[PDB]
Amino acid sequence: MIIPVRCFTCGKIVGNKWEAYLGLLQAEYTEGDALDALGLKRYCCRRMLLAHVDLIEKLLNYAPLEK
Amino acid sequence: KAFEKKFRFDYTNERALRRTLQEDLVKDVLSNAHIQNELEREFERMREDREVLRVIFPTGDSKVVLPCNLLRMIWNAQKIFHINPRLPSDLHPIKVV
Amino acid sequence: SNRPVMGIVQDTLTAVRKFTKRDVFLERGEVMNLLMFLSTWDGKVPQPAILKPRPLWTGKQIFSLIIPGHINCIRTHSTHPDDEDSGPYKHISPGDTKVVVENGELIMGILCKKSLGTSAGSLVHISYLEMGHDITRLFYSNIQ
Amino acid sequence: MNAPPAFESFLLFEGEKKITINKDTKVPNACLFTINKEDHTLGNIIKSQLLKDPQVLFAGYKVPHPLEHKIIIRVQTTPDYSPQEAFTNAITDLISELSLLEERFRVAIKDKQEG
Amino acid sequence: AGILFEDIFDVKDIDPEGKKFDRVSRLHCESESFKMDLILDVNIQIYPVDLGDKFRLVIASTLYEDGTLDDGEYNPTDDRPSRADQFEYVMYGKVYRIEGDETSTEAATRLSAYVSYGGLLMRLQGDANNLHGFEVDSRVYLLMKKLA
Amino acid sequence: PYANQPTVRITELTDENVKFIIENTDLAVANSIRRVFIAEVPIIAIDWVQIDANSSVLHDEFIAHRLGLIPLISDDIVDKLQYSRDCTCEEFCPECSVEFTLDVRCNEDQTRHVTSRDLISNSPRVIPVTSDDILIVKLRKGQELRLRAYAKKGFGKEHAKWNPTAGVAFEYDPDNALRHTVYPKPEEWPKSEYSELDEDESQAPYDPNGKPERFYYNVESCGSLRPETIVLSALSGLKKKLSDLQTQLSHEIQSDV
Ligand SMILES: [Zn+2]
Ligand SMILES: [Zn+2]
Repeated sequence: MIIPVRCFTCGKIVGNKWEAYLGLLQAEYTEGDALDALGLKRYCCRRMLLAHVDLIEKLLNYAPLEK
Repeated sequence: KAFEKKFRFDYTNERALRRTLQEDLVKDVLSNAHIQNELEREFERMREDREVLRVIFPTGDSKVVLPCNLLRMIWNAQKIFHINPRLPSDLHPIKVV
Repeated sequence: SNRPVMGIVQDTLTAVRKFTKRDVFLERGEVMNLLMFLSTWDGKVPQPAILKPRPLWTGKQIFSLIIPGHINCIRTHSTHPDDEDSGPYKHISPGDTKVVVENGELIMGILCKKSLGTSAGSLVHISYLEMGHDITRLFYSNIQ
Repeated sequence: MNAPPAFESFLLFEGEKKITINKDTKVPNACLFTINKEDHTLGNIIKSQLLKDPQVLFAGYKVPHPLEHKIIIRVQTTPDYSPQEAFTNAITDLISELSLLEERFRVAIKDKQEG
Repeated sequence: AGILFEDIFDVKDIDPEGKKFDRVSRLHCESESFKMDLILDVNIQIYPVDLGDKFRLVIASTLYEDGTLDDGEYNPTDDRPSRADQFEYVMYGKVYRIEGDETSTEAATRLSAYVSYGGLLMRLQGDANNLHGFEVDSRVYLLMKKLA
Repeated sequence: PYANQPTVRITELTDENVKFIIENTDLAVANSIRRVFIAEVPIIAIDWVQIDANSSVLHDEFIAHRLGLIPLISDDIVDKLQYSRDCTCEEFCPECSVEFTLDVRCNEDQTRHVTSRDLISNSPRVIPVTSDDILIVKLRKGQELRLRAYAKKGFGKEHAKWNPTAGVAFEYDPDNALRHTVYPKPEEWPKSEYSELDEDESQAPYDPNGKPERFYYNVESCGSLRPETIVLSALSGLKKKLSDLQTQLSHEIQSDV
């Protein structure tokens, strides 16, 4: 759904690195370079951002139950 | 030939008896003819059992299922009582029979 | 089928095979750690197979403590070639195959499904028949 | 629904004693130490500190079951040297070792920062 | 005393068939004097050994060698009996069988010793006159020391 | 029968990482110090969460779980703060807990990122590691989120939210000389960062008399406790556990004798 903070394997904070990763992907960098620029050296951390899918955007399309 | 060599207990050798049996029992085995008669009767009964087995088991299948493992407890008796095969035994064959 | 149905299976069996070889040698602390998981252990640490320069036990030496009472059994490892029984090294086993357990002590050999597994004449079968169900239960648990 | 509370590996509730000593009758001058609600972190620590003692003949730790929180430590020493005294000496030894290590680490960090 | 066998051996072979165990090799040794054929499994990494080295092989029923039994227990605090420590490599094991060439009438002129050192096995062939000290199911110590 | 003297050198020390080597010490003490890094180090993290209104597309305990994993700066006041179990007061008091208040409503059409910045604490010492921003939930126009949370003191044994450290890299004997692990083909194994041998050779020659020493460490903090405070509090906590064991053992010995 949403980017999970605290990478499961080790515990490094990755909940704040999703928007920056998206920006780096959108502008110049490939996924490997974007992850390297974010300081994710252990592949357990890189799998969190790389394999993440963000359904939170899809869930926001629907109108809220209360306006 | 092998059956006779393995199960007869040839007492005539007077050297194998000294090697395997105690010195005291060798004279008892040789002197008394009743010992030899009982031993020959045992061998005759064993030969009859051999014939019965060959009637019962064609094709020579020697693997059979039986209640207690004779060889295993013979080995257990050897180890429990610290039996030394290098030395002559003190067991009288008539006592075995 | 007059065989044991339970047997040392899967992970414990593979580790038994890797632990029963001549190659394994255990230091002092590892020996202590292994010994405390033996429920029927009498509390006497066996003298290591190697004493000098440093005391090293062997996998067979420690496993012999697990074997209950005085169990006598002869098996063959799965690797056992048929040439060994004919020629020399019949009782020396250069590949350390075959199994000889004498007076309840693992003297030589590699244990596998042919020894601790569910088969007729297996080491566990001999343990059940000679000793009894209660002690064989502890034998199973201690091995595991 | 059967999940135990998270605070059962360190918390001692009413009734259990933190440590328990039971003498081992199989061999002379050997005791059994049972530590409740505790795991390998110190089990291995006293196991290894005991082996440093030349007067300890047997030393170790084990966990009877991982789902339960308990350590059984068995210590066997030489005659005329109680295993309880050896266990106490090992704990004090580890305390001194940790204090010295902490002091040295503080010295090293002071050297590394602006130094 | 408590000494069962004493001789100097030379290593003729290491792996006649191959390297079955990385840490354990099989010393195929021929002896001087007594002409004692020896096959021995020796841990290698702890005690290295190559071809053609003179080593003193000693088989003793006890290590104290003052004539007292060792009760078969490991106690590192047993230095005070002045244990025989002249040898670099020391093993403890159990002889499991004695094989010979005797057949019925005539006696055994040559015997072979089968000793298991907790898995490491050894064969010791030769004339039975000096090998008669071995008895099946008896504790045996193996002592080794390299020579120049 | 006495302590060997351990020595420590610090190779790298940053705000997120400390790399130190412990020498002349036992393997078990190194391993226990490593385990205390993860388990026994106290830290402040959110435990008690109460939600007043939750209009987000994420349900209540989902955002509560995300809040609990948010690291909190506890570099100083974690020691003075007491466990809620041992605290005299019922529920929570400032001497046993820290209050966090969250209040976000999305009025503009664009999605609002509810971040760790929006968490408001009563005391200025515990900031959720914001001197980017940890994302709690996203809100579309019309959605609202208001909650009150209390942060307690705990350690890694209780829950992973109380883990003060990221992956703790522990390593001893880089060039395998003790043969604790046997490489079937040593030539294909990459040399460790701390390897001291030349490139051509693969392993150091076996050392029969050697024992594990020179335990290389790499403690990476998660941002809550600065990395050196993690190891300092770890040593202190292990010593405290040993001392409590000593006290209980002494009492037991006097009682039984
Ligand atoms: Zn990670
Ligand atoms: Zn309070």
